[PDB]
Amino acid sequence: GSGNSHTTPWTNPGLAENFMNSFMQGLSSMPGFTASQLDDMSTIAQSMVQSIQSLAAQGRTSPNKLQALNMRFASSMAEIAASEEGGGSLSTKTSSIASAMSNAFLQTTGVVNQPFINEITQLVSMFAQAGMNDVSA
Repeated sequence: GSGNSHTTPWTNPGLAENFMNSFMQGLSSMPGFTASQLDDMSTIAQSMVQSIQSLAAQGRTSPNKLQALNMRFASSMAEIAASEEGGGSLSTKTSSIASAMSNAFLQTTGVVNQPFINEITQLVSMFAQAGMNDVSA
């Protein structure tokens, strides 16, 4: 009586677009960041969507593509979070992202994807540290 929903949020362009939409709506009220962080992140979030819009239109939304989206999505947010704005602490930042991610997926499809959030959060937190100092050249 519901959707299985156990898959990548990037599998459907409709889903991805709405995901980022709901994401920012919850993220904007999250502690740790600031409007400056949100602004940049929102724009980059669009680039994420644009890639999926293209994949679904070119008919190339294959698993191995989405695998790459996993890493880049996490690191894109990390680069921003690592800039230390607003609340500073990356701990608060990363925890906020995951809350918005799970909540946004909750509104888009109705189910929460657990594994995908676990991966992203650790990658964010990992890539962020390497973005605070210029070792990610």
